[PDB]
Amino acid sequence: GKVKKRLPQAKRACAKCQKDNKKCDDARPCQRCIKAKTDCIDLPRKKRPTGVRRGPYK
DNA sequence: TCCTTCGGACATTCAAATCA
DNA sequence: GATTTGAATGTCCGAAGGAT
Ligand SMILES: [Zn+2]
Ligand SMILES: [Zn+2]
Repeated sequence: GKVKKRLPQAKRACAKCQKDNKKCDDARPCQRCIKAKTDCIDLPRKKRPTGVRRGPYK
């Protein structure tokens, strides 16, 4: 029954953290961009459209 | 040793589907 | 209308190999 627990996620990951698959944080610039001395950039998330059927549930 | 890369486990998003 | 479902979507651990 290995379902490991994680610490709270960053609310949103900046572009560099998304690309690196590394942990972001909630301040801007994030810690990883502070360390790299690079610009910390937020990108838009995909928004689910309405009208897409799923089929019956259980 | 530090840094970069990344497969896939852990977690979130939210309209559809279902309930009441 | 209110609550539940669950695939799409998002986050980032931990391992491997490269860089310094
Ligand atoms: Zn970040
Ligand atoms: Zn950043």
